[PDB]
Amino acid sequence: KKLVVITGASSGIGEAIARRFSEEGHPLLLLARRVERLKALNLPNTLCAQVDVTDKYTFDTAITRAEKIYGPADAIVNNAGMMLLGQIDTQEANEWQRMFDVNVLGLLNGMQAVLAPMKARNCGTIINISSIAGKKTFPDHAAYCGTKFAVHAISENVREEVAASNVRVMTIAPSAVKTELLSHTTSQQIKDGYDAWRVDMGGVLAADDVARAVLFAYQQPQNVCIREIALAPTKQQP
Amino acid sequence: KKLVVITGASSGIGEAIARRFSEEGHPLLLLARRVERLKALNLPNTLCAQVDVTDKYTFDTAITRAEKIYGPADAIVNNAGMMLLGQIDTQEANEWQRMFDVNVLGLLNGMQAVLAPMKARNCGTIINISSIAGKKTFPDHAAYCGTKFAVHAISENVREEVAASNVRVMTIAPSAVKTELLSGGVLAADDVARAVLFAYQQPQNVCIREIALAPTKQ
Amino acid sequence: MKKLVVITGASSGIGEAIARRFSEEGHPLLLLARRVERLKALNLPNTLCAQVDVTDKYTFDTAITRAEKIYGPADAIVNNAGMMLLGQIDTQEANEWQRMFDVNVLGLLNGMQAVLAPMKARNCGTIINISSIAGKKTFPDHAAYCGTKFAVHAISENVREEVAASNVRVMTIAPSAVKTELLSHTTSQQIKDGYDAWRVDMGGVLAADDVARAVLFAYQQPQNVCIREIALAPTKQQP
Amino acid sequence: KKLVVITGASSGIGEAIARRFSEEGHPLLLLARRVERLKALNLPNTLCAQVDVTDKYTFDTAITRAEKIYGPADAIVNNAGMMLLGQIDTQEANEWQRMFDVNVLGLLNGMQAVLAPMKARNCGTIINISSIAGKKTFPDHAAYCGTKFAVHAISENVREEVAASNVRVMTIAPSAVKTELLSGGVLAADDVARAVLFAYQQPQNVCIREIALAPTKQ
Ligand SMILES: NC(=O)C1=CN([C@@H]2O[C@H](COP(=O)(O)OP(=O)(O)OC[C@H]3O[C@@H](n4cnc5c(N)ncnc54)[C@H](OP(=O)(O)O)[C@@H]3O)[C@@H](O)[C@H]2O)C=CC1
Ligand SMILES: NC(=O)C1=CN([C@@H]2O[C@H](COP(=O)(O)OP(=O)(O)OC[C@H]3O[C@@H](n4cnc5c(N)ncnc54)[C@H](OP(=O)(O)O)[C@@H]3O)[C@@H](O)[C@H]2O)C=CC1
Ligand SMILES: NC(=O)C1=CN([C@@H]2O[C@H](COP(=O)(O)OP(=O)(O)OC[C@H]3O[C@@H](n4cnc5c(N)ncnc54)[C@H](OP(=O)(O)O)[C@@H]3O)[C@@H](O)[C@H]2O)C=CC1
Ligand SMILES: NC(=O)C1=CN([C@@H]2O[C@H](COP(=O)(O)OP(=O)(O)OC[C@H]3O[C@@H](n4cnc5c(N)ncnc54)[C@H](OP(=O)(O)O)[C@@H]3O)[C@@H](O)[C@H]2O)C=CC1
Repeated sequence: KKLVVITGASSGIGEAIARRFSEEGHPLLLLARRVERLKALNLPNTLCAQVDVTDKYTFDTAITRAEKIYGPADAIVNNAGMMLLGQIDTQEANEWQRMFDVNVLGLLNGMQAVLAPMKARNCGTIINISSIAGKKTFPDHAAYCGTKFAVHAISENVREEVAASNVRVMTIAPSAVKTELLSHTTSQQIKDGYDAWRVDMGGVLAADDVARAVLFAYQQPQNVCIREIALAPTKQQP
Repeated sequence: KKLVVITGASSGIGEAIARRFSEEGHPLLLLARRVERLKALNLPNTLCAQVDVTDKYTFDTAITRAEKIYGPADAIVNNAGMMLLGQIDTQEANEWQRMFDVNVLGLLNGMQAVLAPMKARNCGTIINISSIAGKKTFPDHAAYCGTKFAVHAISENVREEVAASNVRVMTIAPSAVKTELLSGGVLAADDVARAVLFAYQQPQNVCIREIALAPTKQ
Repeated sequence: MKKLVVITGASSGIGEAIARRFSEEGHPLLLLARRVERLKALNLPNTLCAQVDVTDKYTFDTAITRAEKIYGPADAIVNNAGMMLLGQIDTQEANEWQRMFDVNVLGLLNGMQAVLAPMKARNCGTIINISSIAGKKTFPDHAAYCGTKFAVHAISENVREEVAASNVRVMTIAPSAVKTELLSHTTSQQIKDGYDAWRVDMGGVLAADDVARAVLFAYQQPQNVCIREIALAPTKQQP
Repeated sequence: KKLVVITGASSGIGEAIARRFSEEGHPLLLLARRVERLKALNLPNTLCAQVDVTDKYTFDTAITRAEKIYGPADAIVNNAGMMLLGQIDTQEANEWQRMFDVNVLGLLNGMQAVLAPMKARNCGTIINISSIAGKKTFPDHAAYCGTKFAVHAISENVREEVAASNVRVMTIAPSAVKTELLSGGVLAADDVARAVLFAYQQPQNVCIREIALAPTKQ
């Protein structure tokens, strides 16, 4: 079965997606900075590389040396990302830079790594992990919403342009998923408010709920393109 | 397994959805005006009624009658819809009236038929067939795009309002599906149906709010 | 003598305010509403008043023909007539959805069709549709009204693209929270009370004239400049 | 009248906005890299500073210096931006980096420069120049559309968060304006400038949240 590359596989949604794709029999390339946590997953058929997705050169290289083993990447899941919440009046400006670097430029690196080849052979699937925050706004999310709307726009724009080469581009837009994400935010008060929101919801999506949707989209015949799947706990409100 | 109601099941997308839900073992209420094509699907455990979704009384009664046989509907697929194309400057105005009546009002009727009881048991799934024309405009499609943008907004609004009752509201947005609507960048009706089923089959606490799908090409 | 402007829903609220501004600019007007006496009590110069229900297309069309005999071709129509019937979909009277879609959508489509072929032929004219930020965003108790207003947004954009080459303009004006008669038509006294407390709580709300100034500004741009959308709301508006 | 800060004022839209605000009697701070084009505008009561908007320190300092002279900024126009077109499969990645840095981070820098003081005053207006490319995708524009969609979201989000402080946040979305971007059917820069001025000049309690404009034709 065809190689699948997944960024940010070391926890959360990416870990869950790796498990499902492995279990379907795909050989994998998993990319994250915490490369030993990747190894501790113990998946069959399964190259782990220590890669920062904002390092285009290391990124592309890892990919090339994985395709020397498993053939052309038929899919990349651009999943690596971070959420640094804050108010624009006070938030540390370097938090904006880091988020846009991973959530947007990292993802663009991911797309460019595979897009030329996929177009040439008329096959392949780009799956970008956006968010319902790419669709609407949320308190303290200004810069993060910025990255996710950009991801939404980038995805739709590329999808239109590679349609004729029979390449698929997919946007997966989760909300409220139990992962490490919220823990990177700077303000303890924001994290507390967020955690109570999810508690009050009756809890929240499991990473695997996103993973099953990602795999379902991918497993459709090449000629069927699920452009978008948006998902959230049923009880999610404001 | 629980009753599922499907409007517009006499061809195309709604037929293909009926087939997938039936194969999965759900008893069905199939609603449409050509009841004889419904009968001809010859699906097991499937009630066929002649109902125009704009006729609220006949619609409600069909559902009540069906829930007596197989118990309360756990999903309704609002799929009945029609596409009348034209330029606003010349299009016959009754076409607008009829399209909004079927595509929007009919859909509202279906939602109101199940919403109160679903909220009361804290379970239920409403699945609305919108369109990629409910997210973007197209030449000749003005009034039709209108109905589908209406469906998107109504679905979003209602979803927010029933979330606290554990009731799911899902929008399915296909494009370029081979069906009777007009009457390899085309979709099979069954491409839509697998997505509708996949969404319904998630645990009750997981709501796939939207799936938009189209042929890779075109 | 400037060009004729047609305005629907001119008997109160936003439509009345829009009529005053256009009258002040020296446009002769045709004003259309069901309360034709309130129209007449506006006392505007160069102003034809006609008792028209915009869901009655034949009367609608006719009223327009009769005004163009006097003042020449309508250079603008403001499709402003509308109503907002708020409610929960599980309990709202279904006939409220029908009435609201008939005025807010079909009414407005009637208005567009009255002028569009002629405007396209002479390569001039402006269609101004009053949508709402509820045409962009959802709001508690607004399900059906949001439906009408998203439909208005979609219809406007679609028609705008199609008549672009004929140099006709189609504009969407999307207000929120304007002091008018609108909210008073809603059925539930509970909803009305909650809504009114919301507008009080934000510090009050737009004046009708705030919308009218934006409409006039968009229209007064040269014919080759198309302001496609203006969205506006009290500054202090939030959830 | 009150100080207005305008970024990207050395050509195109930003120049046209500067002229309209100056003619209306506002003292200005003009920021851009070609300081000598700024000086060459020769506008009354107008400070010209050489600032790259991505250079946060120089940006903030320029504003502080200007507010000593003419008082606190009542508006900032975040207009500095650049458009590097390409297909994602071949585009030089540094073009993405720099577009986002200028079009998004530059704009965030400008917002953070005035936000807290405006909140404290309960007055002020932030005006962000987006695009119809921030509402709509276009061939060859993927990364650029990305930046403008980001600008739309950021603007909407910040508007909701500062509304309670009586601070206005407005997005102007033009299309096809005759400028240097690209280095009928076409808008003059002054078409944008009149809309920007009209929005600012409404009473403080009236927030024109968005204006999208384009040539009627093409
Ligand atoms: N959780 C939620 O509620 C939602 C999440 N999302 C999106 O899901 C995606 C995954 O996040 P989630 O699993 O939730 O959060 P986690 O923090 O659990 O996972 C983030 C993943 O990205 C990796 N990563 C971060 N920075 C880099 C980098 N520079 N280079 C390579 N890898 C990096 C991390 O690995 P390592 O640090 O080892 O490099 C980790 O594997 C993100 O894009 C997030 O925005 C969208 C909507 C909702
Ligand atoms: N085909 C495509 O490419 C796309 C389709 N869609 C949507 O898919 C949905 C199904 O249409 P599609 O399968 O394409 O076209 P079809 O015409 O094949 O299906 C139409 C179904 O709707 C039923 N129907 C029509 N009017 C009524 C009514 N008044 N009361 C009850 N049932 C009615 C018809 O049955 P009967 O006449 O017997 O009553 C028929 O069963 C529609 O809502 C359509 O807008 C969305 C995007 C794309
Ligand atoms: N007020 C607000 O907060 C907002 C309003 N809007 C839109 O503004 C527009 C005007 O409403 P607004 O001024 O607020 O409310 P009002 O109720 O004050 O005005 C409604 C106008 O429409 C007329 N009208 C209603 N039905 C018909 C009909 N069937 N035929 C002809 N005319 C009709 C009414 O006149 P008569 O009964 O005499 O016929 C009245 O002049 C509406 O489309 C509304 O949706 C958008 C966003 C916000
Ligand atoms: N032109 C069009 O059709 C449309 C334009 N827009 C937006 O309008 C805004 C203005 O661009 P437009 O007038 O068209 O094009 P111009 O190139 O004429 O204007 C660009 C302005 O931005 C300044 N600028 C660029 N980079 C920086 C920087 N790093 N720091 C400070 N200033 C900078 C440039 O000055 P200098 O080099 O001296 O630093 C110049 O003054 C842009 O954000 C653009 O995206 C949106 C839709 C359509």
